[PDB]
Amino acid sequence: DRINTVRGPITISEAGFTLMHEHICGSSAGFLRAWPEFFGSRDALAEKAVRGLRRARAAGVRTIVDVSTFDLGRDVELLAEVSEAADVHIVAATGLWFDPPLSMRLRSVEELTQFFLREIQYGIEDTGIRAGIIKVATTGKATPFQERVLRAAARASLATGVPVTTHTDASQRDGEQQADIFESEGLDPSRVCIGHSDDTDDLDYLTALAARGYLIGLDGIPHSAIGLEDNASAAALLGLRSWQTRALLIKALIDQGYADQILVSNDWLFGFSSYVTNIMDVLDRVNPDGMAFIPLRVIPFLREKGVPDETLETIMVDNPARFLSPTLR
Amino acid sequence: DRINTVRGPITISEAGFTLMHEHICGSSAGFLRAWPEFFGSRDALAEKAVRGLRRARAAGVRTIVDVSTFDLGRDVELLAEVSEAADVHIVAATGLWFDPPLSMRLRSVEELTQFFLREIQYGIEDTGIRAGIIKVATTGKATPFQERVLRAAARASLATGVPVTTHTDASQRDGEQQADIFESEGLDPSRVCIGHSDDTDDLDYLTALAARGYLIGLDGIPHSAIGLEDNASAAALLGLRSWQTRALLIKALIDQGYADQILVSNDWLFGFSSYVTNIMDVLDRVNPDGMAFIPLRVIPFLREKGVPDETLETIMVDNPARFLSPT
Ligand SMILES: [Zn+2]
Ligand SMILES: [Zn+2]
Ligand SMILES: [Zn+2]
Ligand SMILES: [Zn+2]
Repeated sequence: DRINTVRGPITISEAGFTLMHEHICGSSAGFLRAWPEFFGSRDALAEKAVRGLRRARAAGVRTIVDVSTFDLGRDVELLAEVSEAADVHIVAATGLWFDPPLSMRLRSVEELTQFFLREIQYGIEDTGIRAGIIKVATTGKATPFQERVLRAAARASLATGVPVTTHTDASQRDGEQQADIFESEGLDPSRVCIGHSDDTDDLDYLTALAARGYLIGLDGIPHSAIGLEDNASAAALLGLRSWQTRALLIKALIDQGYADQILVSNDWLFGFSSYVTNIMDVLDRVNPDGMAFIPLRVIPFLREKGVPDETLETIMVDNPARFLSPTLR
Repeated sequence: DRINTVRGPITISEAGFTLMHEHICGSSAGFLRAWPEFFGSRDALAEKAVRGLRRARAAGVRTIVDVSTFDLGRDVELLAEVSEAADVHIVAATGLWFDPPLSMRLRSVEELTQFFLREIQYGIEDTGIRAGIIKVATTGKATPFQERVLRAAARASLATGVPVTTHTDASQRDGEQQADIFESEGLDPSRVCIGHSDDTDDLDYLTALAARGYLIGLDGIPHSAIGLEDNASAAALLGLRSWQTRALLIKALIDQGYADQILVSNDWLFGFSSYVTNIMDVLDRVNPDGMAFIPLRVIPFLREKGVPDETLETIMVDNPARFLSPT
């Protein structure tokens, strides 16, 4: 009944209002240390993150889960610095996203399990900071390597009780294959969040996953390139569905009886080197509220659409607490 | 005038016997810091490196050029530590190899140039250690991104006088395209070494590059899977040609008049996370001399084949001094 944060162990009740899928910075391993001027400076990136998290805190956020892996250039010392300055708890992730270097892509299930367990049980790098979640990814049918990662992540979660959260291409229904592999491994679905599930309108796909016991990550609510259809890179990243369309899936899953199984987030960030240059000007145009978009815009939207307060609090406070608390079931 | 090393500037004459294409550790960016246990420990990797460099130093080596880039997991603090304990100069590299992550792959020629220039003119990470060479790579026909890396490398070289050195798939004569792209940016061939050129017996290919003024990197002389050909991953890394066969290309380019354009090395390492697990067990059986292989085995072999000591001196001392001097 402790959750590891970048500033150490917290009790479950200190987590409070939680954003389960976010990033301080979306980058690549070693990149922030090797070319900090890409973001202006390391301090400029940190200050920008602190401004954004302080705003999110003022709107009610107390914890974000940063699901940046090794290969997304997770820098836990940055995360501790930003956490302390903004007085927002940050949970760090182990696992791998879909840009693993050779030194990872050539590893066995056993080797990957050791690496994830290291980051949970011992610490990340030389920092003593322990991960509180495992992040994995597919983009369509799993590559052989991605299957090995799913299996290593299941093994790490069985050994530690730490949960797994996933990147999907929701248009390819990637959750069904991820689910199959987790269930062959023996991982309980209540320890798994199928992410980017708000990228699709296929409610049959989502209820069938929630029927099997999975948590459903509706985690990119503000992602929309509506108004910027002529920006190809921005439309490929954000899609042409509205924030309201995404948000209404939250209502839709409540209405199907699965309020218990929803996790809601922004999937935002304060820098993004692992995409096209200047993407942050597009993102900050699209959603100037940043990580404060869920509490400032989506919570009131869901209320005016009929969702009880009590339900929003189970989704933003109780679901995340239940999910993050280390347990096998 | 001055060459940058991981322990600061040295004068040209301090370089001495120089291995122009080596590695302390072949890895991936951030990997040694995130999982040092893959190598046993950071201490165990440093111990083995210090032992191998001291082995090389005893055989006459004074300087190595570690052509590990960002994406090969170059750790210049490790390089500094082993350089100092072994009393061997290490020149560090900028550039990109063929495992760039997205944060590099999506960058323009102009962005890449700024990055390379940072590592040459300011420093690597927060260390103040500056690169003395630019490493680039193709594996066959250049991808669009690798063409951008070659162009950024040429611009960084023209701005600083620092030389460029390449990875090739020699069986696809990559040096030909590399040379065209460099010349299109105005880079002089005398600032370029076309590497892994000993990976095939293709002297038409090598002499024509050398006739255009390129330096030819015969840099994998001890690489051979002969005797362990049934190990598929060893054979794919090391090839099925003997070290003597590779070394005879050195004699061949000398015989053709190109002694002034040859650079010889081992392309060795002491750890290797960017290949299959336990590869070091194979490598240490194939070439236990490590980075001492050139001075202990190749030099005497070439002497016995009639190459003069003065030609061996120009190749191992003079050619690297001229190549590394910023121009
Ligand atoms: Zn994702
Ligand atoms: Zn994300
Ligand atoms: Zn190479
Ligand atoms: Zn090499």
